[PDB]
Amino acid sequence: INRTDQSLKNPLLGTEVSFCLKSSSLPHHVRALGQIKARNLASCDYYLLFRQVVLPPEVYPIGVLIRAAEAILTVIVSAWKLDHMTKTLYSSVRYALTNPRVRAQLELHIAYQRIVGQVSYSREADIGPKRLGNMSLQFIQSLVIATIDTTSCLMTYNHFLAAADTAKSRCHLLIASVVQGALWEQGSFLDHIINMIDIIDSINLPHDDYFTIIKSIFPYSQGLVMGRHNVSVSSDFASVFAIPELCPQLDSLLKKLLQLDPVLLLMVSSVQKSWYFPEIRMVDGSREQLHKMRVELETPQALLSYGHTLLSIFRAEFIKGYVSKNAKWPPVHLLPGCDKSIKNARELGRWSPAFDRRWQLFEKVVILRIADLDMDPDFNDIVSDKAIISSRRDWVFEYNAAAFWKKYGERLERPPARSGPSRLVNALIDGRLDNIPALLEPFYRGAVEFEDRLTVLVPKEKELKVKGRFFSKQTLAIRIYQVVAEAALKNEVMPYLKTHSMTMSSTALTHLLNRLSHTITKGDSFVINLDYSSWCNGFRPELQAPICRQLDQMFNCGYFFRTGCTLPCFTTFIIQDRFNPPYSLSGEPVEDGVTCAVGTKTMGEGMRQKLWTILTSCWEIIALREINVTFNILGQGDNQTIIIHKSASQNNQLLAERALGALYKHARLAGHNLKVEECWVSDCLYEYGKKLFFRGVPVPGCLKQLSRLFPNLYSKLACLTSSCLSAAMADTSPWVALATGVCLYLIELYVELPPAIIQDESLLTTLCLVGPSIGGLPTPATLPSVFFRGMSDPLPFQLALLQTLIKTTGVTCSLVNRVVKLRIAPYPDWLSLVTDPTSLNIAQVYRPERQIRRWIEEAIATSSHSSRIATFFQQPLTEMAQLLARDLSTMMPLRPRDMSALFALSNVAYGLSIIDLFQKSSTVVSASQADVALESVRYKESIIQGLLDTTEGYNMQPYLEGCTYLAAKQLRRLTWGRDLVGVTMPFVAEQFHPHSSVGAKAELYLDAIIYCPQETLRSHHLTTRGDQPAANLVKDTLVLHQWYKVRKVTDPHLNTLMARFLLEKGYTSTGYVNILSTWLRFSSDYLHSTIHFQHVFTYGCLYADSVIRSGGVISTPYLLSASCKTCFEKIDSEEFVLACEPQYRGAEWLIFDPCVSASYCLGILIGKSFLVDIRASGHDIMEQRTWANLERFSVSDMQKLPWSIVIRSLWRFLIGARLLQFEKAGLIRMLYAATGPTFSFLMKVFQDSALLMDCAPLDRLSPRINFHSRGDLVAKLVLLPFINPGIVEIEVSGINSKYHAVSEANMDLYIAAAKSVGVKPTQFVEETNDFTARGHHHGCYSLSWSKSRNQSQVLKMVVRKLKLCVLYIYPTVDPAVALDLCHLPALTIILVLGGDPAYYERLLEMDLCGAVSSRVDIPHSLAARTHRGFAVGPDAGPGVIRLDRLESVCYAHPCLEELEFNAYLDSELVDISDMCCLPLATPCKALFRPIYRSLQSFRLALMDNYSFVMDLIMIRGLDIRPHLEEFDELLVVGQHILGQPVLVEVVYYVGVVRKRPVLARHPWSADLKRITVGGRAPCPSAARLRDEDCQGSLLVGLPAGLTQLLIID
Amino acid sequence: DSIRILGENIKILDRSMKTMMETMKLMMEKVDLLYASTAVGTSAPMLPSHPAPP
Amino acid sequence: DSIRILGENIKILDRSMKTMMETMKLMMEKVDLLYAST
Amino acid sequence: DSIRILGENIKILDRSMKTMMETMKLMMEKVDLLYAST
Amino acid sequence: DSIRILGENIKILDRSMKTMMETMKLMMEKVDLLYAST
Ligand SMILES: [Zn+2]
Ligand SMILES: [Zn+2]
Repeated sequence: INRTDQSLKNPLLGTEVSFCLKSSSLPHHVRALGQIKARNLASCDYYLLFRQVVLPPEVYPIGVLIRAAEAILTVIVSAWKLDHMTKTLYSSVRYALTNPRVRAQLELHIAYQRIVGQVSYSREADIGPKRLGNMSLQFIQSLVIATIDTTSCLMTYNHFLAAADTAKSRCHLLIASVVQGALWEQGSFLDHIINMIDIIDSINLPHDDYFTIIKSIFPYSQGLVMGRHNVSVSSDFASVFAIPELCPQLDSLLKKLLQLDPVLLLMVSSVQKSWYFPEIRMVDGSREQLHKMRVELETPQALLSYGHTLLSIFRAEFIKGYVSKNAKWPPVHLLPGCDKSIKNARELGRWSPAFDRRWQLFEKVVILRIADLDMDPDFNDIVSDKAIISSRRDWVFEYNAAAFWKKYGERLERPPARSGPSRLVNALIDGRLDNIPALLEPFYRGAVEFEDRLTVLVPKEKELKVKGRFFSKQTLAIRIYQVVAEAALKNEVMPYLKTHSMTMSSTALTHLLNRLSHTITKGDSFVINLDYSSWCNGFRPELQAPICRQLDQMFNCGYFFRTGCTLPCFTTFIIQDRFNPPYSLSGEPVEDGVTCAVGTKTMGEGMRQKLWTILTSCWEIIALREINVTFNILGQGDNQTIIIHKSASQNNQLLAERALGALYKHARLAGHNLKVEECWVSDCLYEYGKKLFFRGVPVPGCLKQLSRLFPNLYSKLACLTSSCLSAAMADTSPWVALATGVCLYLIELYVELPPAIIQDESLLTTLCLVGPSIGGLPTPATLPSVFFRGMSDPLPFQLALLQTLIKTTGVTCSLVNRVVKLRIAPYPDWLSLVTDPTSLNIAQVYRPERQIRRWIEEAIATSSHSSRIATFFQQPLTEMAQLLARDLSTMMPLRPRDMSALFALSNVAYGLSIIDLFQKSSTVVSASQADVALESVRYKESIIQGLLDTTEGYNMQPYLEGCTYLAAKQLRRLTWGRDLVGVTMPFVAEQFHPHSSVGAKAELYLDAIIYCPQETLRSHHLTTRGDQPAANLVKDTLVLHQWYKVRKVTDPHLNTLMARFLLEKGYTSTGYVNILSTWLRFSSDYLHSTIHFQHVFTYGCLYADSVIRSGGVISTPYLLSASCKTCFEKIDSEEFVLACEPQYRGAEWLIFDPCVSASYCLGILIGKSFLVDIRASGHDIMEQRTWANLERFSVSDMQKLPWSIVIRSLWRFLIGARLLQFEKAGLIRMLYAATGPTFSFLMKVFQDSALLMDCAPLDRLSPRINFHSRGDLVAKLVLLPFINPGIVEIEVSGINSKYHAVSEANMDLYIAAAKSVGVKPTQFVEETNDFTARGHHHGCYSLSWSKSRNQSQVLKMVVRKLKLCVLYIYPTVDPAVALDLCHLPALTIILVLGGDPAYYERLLEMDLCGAVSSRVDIPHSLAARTHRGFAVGPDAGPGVIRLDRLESVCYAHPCLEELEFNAYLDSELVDISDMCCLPLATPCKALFRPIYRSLQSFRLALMDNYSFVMDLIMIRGLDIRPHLEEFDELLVVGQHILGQPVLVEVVYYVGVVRKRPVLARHPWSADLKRITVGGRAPCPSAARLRDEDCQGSLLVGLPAGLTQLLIID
Repeated sequence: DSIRILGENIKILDRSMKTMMETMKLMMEKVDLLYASTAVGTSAPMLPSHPAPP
Repeated sequence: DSIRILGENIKILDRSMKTMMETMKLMMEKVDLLYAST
Repeated sequence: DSIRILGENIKILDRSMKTMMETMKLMMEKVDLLYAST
Repeated sequence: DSIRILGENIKILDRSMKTMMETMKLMMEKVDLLYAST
């Protein structure tokens, strides 16, 4: 079969066409020469032809496609409930598919694909002329002839494939650009794209210059962006390229794009493959490659010396990492002359910081063995399709015999068949890898046999380098050596490199990247972007030999690494350029410097990819250290980003200059000459993971990504969906990705299926909306993962989509049945379910090939002649896997999630992974399948016939109405027959119905979720951040068994099964939305219901995003109410009774009450959390990550524990810790404040006033301390240990040593055991001072301290006089006054909150009883915008209560001495003269009982504060002024009680004299710090305590200093 | 005690051995690179540099 | 068992020194043929 | 007793090693500056 | 028997060291005359 490719996958070689043009005598040449024209071009200029292809306008009818896309997008959006954006989405699609240029490009793509399909995988050698508009393509064998006009461009099939790929890429680019622009603030940038296309296509410069321009487009765009927007560090990256000097129009267009939007410029400039690829100039490219593999930029002596230095730093880093990970030095041997510092450090097993700057000291340290080389690689690395050459004798099979004969005049002595395999998998199958230790033995010696010393260089395809980049294919032995070395380095060595180790731990990477994003904007950490070009053809043996020797010693593999470090000097290299073979002297290549080269200094690309990384990190660290900067070297490839933090004494410009100088110097020493062309510094643009980041926010990859066995429709659609899914996983917006995917999917369907199906709009729509979950082709629509990140059940989404389609569109249910054709399998296939928990039991007709797993296994089991394979397949793995699945099928409460979990940690799972990895190799499938040409035709004919039958499948009427959760449950019941349960999860759109709070009723508010926008959002905010936040299976099974025992499952079946596994192993005993989210403050106040919650949160944020992008704006908070009640299943986990005894057997041939413990754990966990919080500075507190994930807890669970126990545990930990002044001061200042995972989350846990009064420590402490808000009482309670030893040392009595031993590694374990301890306490309702017409004046009044005392009492008295039952309070009213009004019994309070619970939340926080929560109607308060009846807060209006302050107090109320206000109601005064105080009872804490009528209580509080202040004075460096003010408040109260005058201002002198505290008003020591307290006023609450007989009792027994302070001289 | 008086002796014997290890290994680095540098463009065989695995 | 373990350690020291022997003896032809080229 | 006579033999043994040790060092330098002066 | 075998071990060590010495004196002159060669 000829022309066996459907997409470009090979370099555009041109030697073949040259050979056929002039040389060659084969029959095809006669026909080829006949069809060329006078002006026959050259293959190297093929792009100059295909640009001239023009199709007649409107050739392919696609209006059906436009309408179908409109309908599909409408249905999807309507199902998601974001209806208002349907207009935007479908208008964008229509505009994209109606633009003349876009339609022309699409038709060109369709024509190209049809032509490719009609000729690819064909058997005919020649295919008659094919019309491509004005072109006259003709195919000969593997050559193509293009005859646009009287001009010919005889080219290879790869050239035509490149042209078709370019057309397809441009189609994708145009459609994606239009859709993307339709969803912006700065929309409609298509014109610029078309202008760019025209400008580039108008280029007539020579081949090399044109491709230089195309390659430079992207770096030049980056330079343009950096130059304009760099603020701190200068830049000249733009000036290095020649685009303006070559194509001024392109430069002007790019500058215009920059002026429009930098992000747009970066996105458009990203595309690098929608412009034709170059024909590699092999004659020059290979010559330069060989020369670059042998050039010497540095004398070997200097390279060896610098290699010794790199060895020194490598030793230093390895020792540092090992010590940090094991607290002990590795086995090392100190050479004579070792510095005493190193000896001492080794003796103590430490790592002195001085080493980091003195790596040279490690030249005398030698690391001994630390491990052993793992000469037994796992199958994952071995089983790979990476091409390989069996041995030297196969080198003659990489060239054309005819070309060799014509180029030398002698035949090529090729044997009939290759002497071995051609790919690694075939080698493994043939048994050549069953004795790897023997195979690598020559490497151990260092004398790799002659047969394995040949490497064939292969040009790399789809790269815009005229001279091409070559990747090396090695011999089997060398490939195994590479694999072993890479595994060893990445497993045993690389992790221990401290500085480099923080480059693969994703946690460290994520933290560092977040820090960089947050810090770069303002500018304190610029980034240097290293991009080595000659890296691969770089390293010489001299530079790496020292580290090679060190590694050899470490792994006790004598001269193993050094073998590879000096190998290429004895290797024969040949360029895989068929039709240009090297001369064969004696069956071996002959060096010529163009085609062959015997021996080179380097081993070429793709070898020692890790060792080079280690060396690069090493010299970069060396370079940066000596200039005394702070680096975070990041990157693994030839491109690396260096992060440099701001220094306190040098501006970023000088720092960057010095860093660049040092890096140049220290890379030159390594023979890696570094140039300005590949080095730029900026604080705006930084690239990692092939993702641009502009000003922190990632640059969307929509334009680029969306522009990216035997062929079949299913494979193409699957690749499309996977590519779009990856793009969506990137920062690409979900909507652009979805729309572009739908358009591309429709185009792909148009290309294959016949008109009879395409021209049926309804059929096409239904076909596109039928996903794989229900047994259809993979489609972009049915992909819940597009928006979310975690696992999600796709079935409910599919059913919801079909339901919406039926409801809205004219499609009928019968059509849905016709398209779906449900076919329940005759017998359950448990293996498939266990592999895919969410899949149904249906026949996947469109699957390209099923049950091939057995076929692959059978082919491998036989025709093997190997040993490893035989022992790995001694009986069918598939049968045993089916047996295990059937065994797992006995779970009485089916939980396929658990089955997949249980099946995963089994040997048979590894076996299946190996088998389907074998299936991954391309032609090994053909080996089993033994041709494909018929299969492709057969498959197409099958599906085409499939989409014709009018016969229905299983009737789906019943499974389309009603809630989709019940529908999915019923469907699984039907398709498995025994009521699968535990995996169906709702569809958020159905589950919640977004609503706007502007119009909403109380019935809508019962269950919902609040979304409060801090300020009016708009298109700006979407892209700007805001303010709101092996044997390892043994360990896996152990942790799972712990997780189970603690769930309390103790079943003999599971115990035996897990023990069987263990003895088998030998044991025996989001991202796209977070940016917007930062501008949303979120809450949950419904208390109904893990991972699925995150889906709901993301859906709410998506609603916000949609309502913004539709041109709307959000100002008022919005909701997500609950809609489908039946979708809220009440989960109650049950036991996994396995019923029938397990039968899988085993493989073995592969490979006290928890409340006290929990309370103590919570106390210590909190204590350490505070201990780490105090250390963190202001710049390191924005992170909410507590010590160890203290946040993932509910509220009820915490309330189960007796809070008294936790408080005692925390106090005991604090006193036991006994930190010195610095930490104590840090605690005091921050705890009086609130920041981070600290008192903040405490206050989060302590809204419920039930705990406070029920907290045994507090009730005793309540009469002992004074507070001003609930945020101060908790702080006093938690700070008791360091302020009031009088009581804390009383509760310290309780202690238990075994409780201390309770480890935190099982912290969640005690919580689970305490999940259902009992019922949380009650709130009670404490009263406030009430009034009545006939009462007794007891003189007690709420809010005595507050100035609004009189106002609050007047309102209370007015309310009782009016006998009001319902009252409205606006947010304007004083929060304290409302609280007092709330406490009134027999009264209903309706706050006019307008949907914002902030004011109500404030009222709850202040209150210390259940009055507010009990007497404030929430459903009505959130639903009220204006008062209905009597209200307070407005200055006027019907029923409005108004208080007019009296200029002069003309009345003395019996209860109120002075009446300072007059009460009015609708302009009518309210008489309250007769009102009197109501009999008081147990009052709320709002009355400030702590300072009670009993002066002794005030004496206790005053003395306690005095002692606390005295202790504070001993704390050096503590700002004591804030505390003194509260103490002065009590002093004012005491002075008022004593009758002393209340001075407005008092000066206090504070200091430590003779190691004793001093607090005196008169300065008797020069060291006392003067502190002045002003604004002192007599507290009216102190009037009640001002009893004449009480004055003497106050001063009895008080400290002399306290007495002096109280008494005013 | 008579068993540890020579125990240190053995160590210093061992340490001398370990110092001997590094001493030649530097030789073996140099000698190998000389030979390798003269191998490019020639059929010079791949003489081993380590006896054999145990 | 100190005597036995130190006997084993000196034995492996002997083996390492025989490896020293073989490596140095192995360099012999490497250096020698280097002369033969000149 | 018989352990006394196996001590001094080690003493001379090390002095042979020490006397050997500078043998490498005194030729360490001379084989070193071979490589630079090349 | 431990002491006897230990003595034989010391003897074989001493003779192997004699082999080291004689192969070195078979080395030092040949390496040195390479200096006269340059
Ligand atoms: Zn529902
Ligand atoms: Zn309350």
